[PDB]
Amino acid sequence: GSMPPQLHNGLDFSAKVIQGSLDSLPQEVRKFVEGNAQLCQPEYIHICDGSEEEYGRLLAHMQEEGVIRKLKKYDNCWLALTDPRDVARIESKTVIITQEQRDTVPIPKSGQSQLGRWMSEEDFEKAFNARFPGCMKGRTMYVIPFSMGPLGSPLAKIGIELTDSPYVVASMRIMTRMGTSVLEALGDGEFIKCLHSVGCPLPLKKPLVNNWACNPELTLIAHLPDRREIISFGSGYGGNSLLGKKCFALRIASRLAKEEGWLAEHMLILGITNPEGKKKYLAAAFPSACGKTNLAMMNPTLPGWKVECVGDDIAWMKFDAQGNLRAINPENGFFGVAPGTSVKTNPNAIKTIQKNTIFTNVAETSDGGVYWEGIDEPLAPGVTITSWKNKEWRPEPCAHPNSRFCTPASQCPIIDPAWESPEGVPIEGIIFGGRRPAGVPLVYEALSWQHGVFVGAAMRSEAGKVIMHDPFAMRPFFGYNFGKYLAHWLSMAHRPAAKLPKIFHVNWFRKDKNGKFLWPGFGENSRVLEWMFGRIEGEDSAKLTPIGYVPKEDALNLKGLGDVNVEELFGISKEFWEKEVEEIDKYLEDQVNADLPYEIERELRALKQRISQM
Ligand SMILES: Nc1nc2c(ncn2[C@@H]2O[C@H](COP(=O)(O)OP(=O)(O)OP(=O)(O)O)[C@@H](O)[C@H]2O)c(=O)[nH]1
Ligand SMILES: O=C(O)c1ncccc1S
Ligand SMILES: [Mn+2]
Ligand SMILES: [Mn+2]
Ligand SMILES: [Mn+2]
Ligand code: NA
Repeated sequence: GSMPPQLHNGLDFSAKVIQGSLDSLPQEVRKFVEGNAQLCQPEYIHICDGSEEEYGRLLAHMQEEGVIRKLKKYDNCWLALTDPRDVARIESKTVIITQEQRDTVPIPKSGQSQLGRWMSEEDFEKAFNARFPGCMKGRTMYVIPFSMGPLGSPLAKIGIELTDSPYVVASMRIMTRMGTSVLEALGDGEFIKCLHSVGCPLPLKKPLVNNWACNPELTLIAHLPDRREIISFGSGYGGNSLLGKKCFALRIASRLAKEEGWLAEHMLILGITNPEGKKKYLAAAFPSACGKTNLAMMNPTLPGWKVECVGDDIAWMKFDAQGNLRAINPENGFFGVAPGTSVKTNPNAIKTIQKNTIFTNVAETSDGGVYWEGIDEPLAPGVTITSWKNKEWRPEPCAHPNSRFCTPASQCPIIDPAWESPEGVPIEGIIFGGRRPAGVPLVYEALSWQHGVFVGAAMRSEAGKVIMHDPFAMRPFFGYNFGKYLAHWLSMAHRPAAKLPKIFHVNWFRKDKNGKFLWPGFGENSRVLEWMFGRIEGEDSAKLTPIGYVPKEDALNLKGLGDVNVEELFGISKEFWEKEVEEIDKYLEDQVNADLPYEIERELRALKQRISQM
């Protein structure tokens, strides 16, 4: 862009650019960079090119400073340990700004909305002014041009993220497609403006904990969809600071999707091939901590079946002119929960993460390896453990429960051959599910599209234990009014040509009276996928129940599993389901209230009626 006029010398930041050129940026990109440089007052501006050289030297620099540590047991892997105050998404500090609250969340009948957190324009302006002015003093502002989705995909969207965090730059290189080719692709087109600061201008006003810059007290993750802006302050945790990951991927994108006729969802996408050489793509929405990444990367136990991964967390889906629901993974890597990852639960992740991977908040072994609860593999005698709190550790956990790996998707040994195809992959089934220790069978199939949207809406999951509502696995992620999101989903049925995928609901987590899992899960979930596959093909493998279709007796391949109690696992109790429908009723009435579509109320009535006839 052109240099700003000025009567002095404070508006043109060209002299502070240490990589790239403001003159070579598209005009609106310059305005965005320079405007926020004027506000935040960085010492330098670094326009990222996405090169390996850039990445390597950035990592070595963070290593110099003791912000990250190299994990010498592996190939170009690194470890970051955070301030324990900055370890996860903070829902109560995550907001969406719109002129009217109702555009962001439905106005609940009696209670406080659980479906979003609206902040008024006025309150945000005040919050912004109390945080950003001068916030990058002494620091580099990195400019990260990135694509969500394969570059030039009709489904891809571009952002520009400004950050003062080299951790964010590195992790964004993994999780998005970033650098100079994106700027060239963008040209004078539209982009999402993403502004991030850790909120710790130099000289530091407060002590740095574990060399991890953050400002917990002023942490605020804001989304301004009508301005195409994401503005995040105070947190370096990836869900808050890698603005592609959730802010763009789900919150802003779900609104774009609403406006433009597509869907942005908290879904893995996998391809599954059967022993007759037929392949189908499925998407699945489970809440956080409910096993999407395991499913997405599944190593199936059934001989002759293959699973390949398109993505593990976000799906952007659009019906094409032929009526196929075409999906892309708009991400470039996996940002996956480390604890519980083992050769038993996710052998393909174990494979993936030993090269070119950044770990955050896991334990470190004395030989430069990684450790966490549930890794389920022993250390040689001699090898010792430093916890994620940077203390010597022996059996508090050694790793934070939301510690994660950040790894390139291209390295997954079962990455799908079409995982970067710009036209996307055709989704033939959508799976919902969560943690239900009681009452909910292993798998059922919705009766219709409308029933299936109700099934998404009615999702609940265990957090004494609390069973929480998490509709579509989107509860913390809706970019706009959920009622209107339901209507948008329902509207897909009225597209002539649309080939509506079959909708299923699974429960890997049903327990017997002793608290033991009824179902072995993991690779054994391939048997559930086989049933779904056949159902999509039209097989006569279902029996009707009040909640939807379930597998016929003998329909599920249980060879290996005579130990498994199909009776308790597929049991449907009138008493449980009477209570279930009442809770769903109460929830939807309060939380969706005047914006609850007729079709969803109708499905509630119908389920009530079917249960009444038991
Ligand atoms: N019993 C059982 N537990 C499973 C299964 N699949 C995954 N899990 C559990 O799910 C948890 C791991 O899931 P996460 O990686 O936290 O889930 P996610 O959906 O990818 O979460 P986000 O990345 O936060 O969106 C661990 O507690 C696993 O043991 C299964 O088939 N059976
Ligand atoms: O909480 C989430 O679902 C999540 N998922 C993937 C990666 C990061 C986060 S914050
Ligand atoms: Mn997630
Ligand atoms: Mn995951
Ligand atoms: Mn309808
Ligand atoms: Na640290």
